[PDB]
Amino acid sequence: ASIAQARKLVEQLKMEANIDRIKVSKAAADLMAYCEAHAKEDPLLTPVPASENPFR
Amino acid sequence: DQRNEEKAQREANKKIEKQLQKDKQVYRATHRLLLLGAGESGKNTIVKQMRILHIFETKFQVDKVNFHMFDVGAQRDERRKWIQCFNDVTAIIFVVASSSYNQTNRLQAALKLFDSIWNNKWLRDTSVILFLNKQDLLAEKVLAGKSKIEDYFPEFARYTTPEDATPEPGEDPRVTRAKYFIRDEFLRISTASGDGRHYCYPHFTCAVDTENIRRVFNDCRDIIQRMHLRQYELL
Amino acid sequence: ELDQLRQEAEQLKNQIRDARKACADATLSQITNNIDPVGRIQMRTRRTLRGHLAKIYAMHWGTDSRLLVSASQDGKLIIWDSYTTNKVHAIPLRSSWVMTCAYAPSGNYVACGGLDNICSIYNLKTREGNVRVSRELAGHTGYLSCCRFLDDNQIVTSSGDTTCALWDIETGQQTTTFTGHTGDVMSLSLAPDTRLFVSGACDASAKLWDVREGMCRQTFTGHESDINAICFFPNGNAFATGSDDATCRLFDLRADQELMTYSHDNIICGITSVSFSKSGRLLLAGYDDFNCNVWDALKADRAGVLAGHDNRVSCLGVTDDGMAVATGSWDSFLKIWN
Amino acid sequence: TVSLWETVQKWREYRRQCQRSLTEDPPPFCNRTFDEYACWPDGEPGSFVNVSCPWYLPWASSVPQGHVYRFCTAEGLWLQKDNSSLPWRDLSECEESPEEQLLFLYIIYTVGYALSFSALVIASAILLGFRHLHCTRNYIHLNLFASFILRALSVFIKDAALKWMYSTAAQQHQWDGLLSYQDSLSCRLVFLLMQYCVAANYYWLLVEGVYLYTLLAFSVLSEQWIFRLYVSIGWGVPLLFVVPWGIVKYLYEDEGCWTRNSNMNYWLIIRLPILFAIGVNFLIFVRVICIVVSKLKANLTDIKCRLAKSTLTLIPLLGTHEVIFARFIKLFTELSFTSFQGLMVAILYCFVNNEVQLEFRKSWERWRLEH
Amino acid sequence: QVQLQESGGGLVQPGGSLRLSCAASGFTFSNYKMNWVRQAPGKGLEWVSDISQSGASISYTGSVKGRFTISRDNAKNTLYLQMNSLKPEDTAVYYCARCPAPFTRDCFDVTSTTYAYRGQGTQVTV
Ligand SMILES: CC(C)CCC[C@@H](C)[C@H]1CC[C@H]2[C@@H]3CC=C4C[C@@H](O)CC[C@]4(C)[C@H]3CC[C@]12C
Ligand SMILES: CC(C)CCC[C@@H](C)[C@H]1CC[C@H]2[C@@H]3CC=C4C[C@@H](O)CC[C@]4(C)[C@H]3CC[C@]12C
Ligand SMILES: CC(C)CCC[C@@H](C)[C@H]1CC[C@H]2[C@@H]3CC=C4C[C@@H](O)CC[C@]4(C)[C@H]3CC[C@]12C
Ligand SMILES: CC(C)CCC[C@@H](C)[C@H]1CC[C@H]2[C@@H]3CC=C4C[C@@H](O)CC[C@]4(C)[C@H]3CC[C@]12C
Ligand SMILES: CC(C)CCC[C@@H](C)[C@H]1CC[C@H]2[C@@H]3CC=C4C[C@@H](O)CC[C@]4(C)[C@H]3CC[C@]12C
Ligand SMILES: CC(C)CCC[C@@H](C)[C@H]1CC[C@H]2[C@@H]3CC=C4C[C@@H](O)CC[C@]4(C)[C@H]3CC[C@]12C
Ligand SMILES: *c1nc2cc(Cl)c(Cl)cc2nc1NC(C)(C)C
Repeated sequence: ASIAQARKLVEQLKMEANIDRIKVSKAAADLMAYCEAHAKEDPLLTPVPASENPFR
Repeated sequence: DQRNEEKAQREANKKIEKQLQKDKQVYRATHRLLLLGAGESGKNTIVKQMRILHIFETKFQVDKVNFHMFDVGAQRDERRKWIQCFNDVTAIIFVVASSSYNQTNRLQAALKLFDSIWNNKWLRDTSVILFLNKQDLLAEKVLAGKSKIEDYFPEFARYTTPEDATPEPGEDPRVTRAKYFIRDEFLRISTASGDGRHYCYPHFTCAVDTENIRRVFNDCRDIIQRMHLRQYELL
Repeated sequence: ELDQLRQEAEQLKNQIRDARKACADATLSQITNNIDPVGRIQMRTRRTLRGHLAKIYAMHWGTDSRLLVSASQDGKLIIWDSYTTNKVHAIPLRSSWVMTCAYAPSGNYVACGGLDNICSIYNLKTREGNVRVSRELAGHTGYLSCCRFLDDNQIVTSSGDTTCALWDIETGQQTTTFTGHTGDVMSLSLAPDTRLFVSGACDASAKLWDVREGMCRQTFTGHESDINAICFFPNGNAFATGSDDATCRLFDLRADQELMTYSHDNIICGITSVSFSKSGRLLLAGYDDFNCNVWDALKADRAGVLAGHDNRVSCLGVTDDGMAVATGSWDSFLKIWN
Repeated sequence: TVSLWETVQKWREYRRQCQRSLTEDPPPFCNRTFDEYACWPDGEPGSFVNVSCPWYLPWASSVPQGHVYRFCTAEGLWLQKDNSSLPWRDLSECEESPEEQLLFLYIIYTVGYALSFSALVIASAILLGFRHLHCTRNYIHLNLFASFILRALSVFIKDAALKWMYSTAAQQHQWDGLLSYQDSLSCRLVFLLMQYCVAANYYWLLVEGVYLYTLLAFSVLSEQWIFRLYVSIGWGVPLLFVVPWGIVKYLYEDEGCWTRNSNMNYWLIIRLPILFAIGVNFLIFVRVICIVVSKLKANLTDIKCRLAKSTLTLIPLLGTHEVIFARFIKLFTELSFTSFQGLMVAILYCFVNNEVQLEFRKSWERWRLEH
Repeated sequence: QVQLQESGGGLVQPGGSLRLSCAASGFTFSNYKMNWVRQAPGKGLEWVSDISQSGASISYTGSVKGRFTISRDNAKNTLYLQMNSLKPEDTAVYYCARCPAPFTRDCFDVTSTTYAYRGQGTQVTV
């Protein structure tokens, strides 16, 4: 009965455990790097002029 | 040219908006009813008689009024989420099997799911029509006295029948006690929270009862009427 | 053997938790303190798309960033033109309780799914212009909560069946079934590369699936209530979730845990829809308090508010150029903001 | 104020009397002169006429001590040093309780209409500027507000035009120059607009009642077609009985700017439909109160003090003030209630209404957060 | 991680007294409504007794009224159920459960067959 559920859950736990995790500091750096690099192409972060706003 | 294609868009949109008006005239005319219930609660027979005598979807029409009942079937038993789909629903039809046993306190299970419907902040304006089903099997059960509700509800013994009792011919006091006692166990939740927004309309039905389609129709008129009377703050 | 295998499960979970803390050498609250705020984002309603008859449950942009599809509980799958505010098609659905809808990235098809446990496919680019059913993808034993069109005749459907699925439309049979969620799977979001997708469920957990392999590549816990919406970060290496917990969490596929929590003490309402800005710095979130909050994705600060909906905001959507925000709500109005 | 009317009638009748008097008695000093607007009496030679100022103006009894002294010459009447032929005379000498009572009443009633008009255009602007309040009941409310506003401006006109005419005539002791406007079709047609504004107000109250009652009873109706039907009724059936009343006044009745309902049967043409509107509003009111008390009696402590608030909120909306009206205190209340019912409806359905208090709340806080 | 571990069950003779401790960890206990459910042998998950976040509103199932009593420690994130004067029907696996949404009076689907925020249960044999 639940033996199949238990074996599936434990194989999923070991499949999720054996992964190449990265430090949160590097992930934070990558997150702020993308947010800083693509800030220029965000027309809501920097308010786009209405002259090139098709929704005006 | 772009003016001509824009005018073609305007003409297609005009046709579509005419069709949407024609479709809304049907939408706000049909009444949406969510039909809940426990396992083999006898609600299937009520579906059948409301179907033929004039998830699963039922469109019927009583007194020229259209009703759509949505028996949630082939769905899981975690009603937490799809029940948010039922706010525009005029009435949540709650079916309780009053004599579900002769498995394990299906009545208290219905009381707690009922409490969770009223205290749900999205159903805080959707009224609940309450069908206490299997009033006939509870008759023979409690008048027999071999399977009691007193072992499940000691205040039943300390509960006296209300003066508003209207026993049917053949309804001995031992059954109209349990009949009205359970009803006030639900009204203890229906009155201790959310007054004036939603209302509970408990009824006593059975597989042989057929005017259940008018008891629900009368109380969905009551639901809409109270929704309007509170739109003008007349109530 | 059950108690000992539960012990094995708990110690392996503890191992994963300790490995996450060992990966926790800092936080965003410490590294991004030197990151300048985005200021006050005061966005105003540009267009008002009216015409739906019931609560608007779903909305999705076309690849042209012009055309939307909006699914509403009245039984309509309306195609809008946001530039000409014009309805192109008004698709009546067989089941009124449409809980999701998708616009094919090729533009050819449009999906819709709900309590009928069926994802209905309509063909937009038809020879006569009449949008007609191509397939009815039955096979889920639960309501269809979110369907996203994959490119090559594939569709990723999430159900209340607690099981996701990748369907091959031409045949009509799902090629893969993504299992592992214990609660109703509520929302999907295809990654930019459309090779992995993320699933939110009412177990407060999100699962990163490999659509090519069929395995849950990653399970993200940390939310406290039912995950109502999920959306990928623009780089496809992180995703944001919104739940009834009244908080948004930002998980990273590499950090394997939460990056930021977007909550406010005066916010007690569940988050129903999530979207991103082009930079991923602005976090669009629909709420139950009838307004959308634009959270600062790097500081958890409410950078702005998109208010003006008279009822619960159910679906958000950003234009492919990021030029506008469509917000459908339970007030039957789909508003375009900029 | 009250009416430059009957003093005009007075003038005319008066002239007819002493015209024949002077013709019957020709004086054999002073010679006969008819100034075309004033008949003098028959006196005696060798004596002088010393009489108070004429009686056709009610203010002659205000200060009866005022006197008329007109001396005579062989040439009769004065011609002045300037280019003027009007005889040298001073007659405003006797011009400055019912007066006070009616005055305070009318000013209080105009204050009521003014406050109702101001608050009601504010209320209409509120109903229009949120776009979430746009429903069909709020469209009926906006039409009812507009009809009340139309009747308010119409009463402003009806009292200012009379005021103006009275002012001019009395001011110059004139009484000529404005009867050419009273005998024109212009004030008659604007008076037809007045009766139409009144009738449209009563019938938009009727439409409000009909809408609420059918909302409670027959919920199967097409709100696109039924709203056009209700607008057509509220704005046209008042036309459908105001313009035949107009043509009846045109064909059958005399001058007087149609303000003299001397033949009350012809005014019944517009009286009876308004009474019908009031009766049906009353029937709908009693049916809705029966329904409300039925919903209260089916509920669970004291329904009286809540039914009191409900009934007091329902009276001005359907305009059931009139059921008793349809003699000072009688006209006082029949005026004050209809004057303040605009303010009462505006308050009760656009200020203390919970949905607009919510709308407003939202908008206010939104902009507050914005700034 | 919503963690609901429980202790204090076991074997007791009929008529005894027991106190089940529900040590919650991973979700802020004071934010969400808590209760006990139990699954007696016979395939029935039944709700037992409610207690609000603050502990002001407490209800009981009829078969356990006056003889069962619940407390809550929002500080230690623990819920207790003192089970006095036990009956042979009281043999059951008791699950300490919390309803899904915080700051809600509504309590959905705690008694569902596969609820997510329901404890691991402790067996109490009478
Ligand atoms: C803020 C805006 C929307 C409200 C405007 C209310 C205005 C229209 C109200 C306020 C005061 C009112 C005036 C004050 C009194 C008189 C004198 C009366 O013999 C004729 C009407 C007249 C001239 C009123 C006309 C309407 C009036 C001007
Ligand atoms: C004498 C003057 C002030 C009367 C003018 C009538 C105005 C105030 C009333 C009468 C009919 C009303 C309109 C009828 C219905 C609609 C359609 C709706 O989609 C927008 C509001 C709108 C357009 C209403 C706006 C206000 C309105 C135009
Ligand atoms: C003296 C002037 C200001 C009186 C104006 C009265 C106005 C406000 C009333 C009287 C007649 C009414 C119209 C009667 C008929 C129609 C046609 C219908 O399909 C739309 C509403 C519409 C267009 C009404 C709009 C409001 C209306 C124009
Ligand atoms: C003498 C008449 C004209 C004036 C009396 C006031 C009238 C208009 C109002 C005031 C209170 C109202 C009553 C209060 C409530 C009820 C009880 C209900 O079961 C029947 C209608 C009835 C009886 C209402 C009828 C109309 C009513 C009597
Ligand atoms: C007297 C004139 C000037 C104003 C009329 C007063 C009317 C509008 C008010 C004042 C007191 C009110 C009544 C007070 C309470 C009750 C008892 C309730 O069971 C029926 C309604 C009824 C009877 C109310 C009906 C309306 C009422 C009669
Ligand atoms: C001439 C005098 C009598 C006019 C008085 C107008 C008063 C009664 C009306 C007009 C504006 C109204 C306010 C409009 C907005 C709000 C904010 C809402 O959150 C509470 C009600 C409140 C505070 C209303 C109270 C009543 C109010 C102040
Ligand atoms: C409360 N009770 C009553 C009772 C009666 Cl008999 C009359 Cl006439 C009026 C009442 N009014 C109230 N409440 C107010 C309206 C707030 C004074």
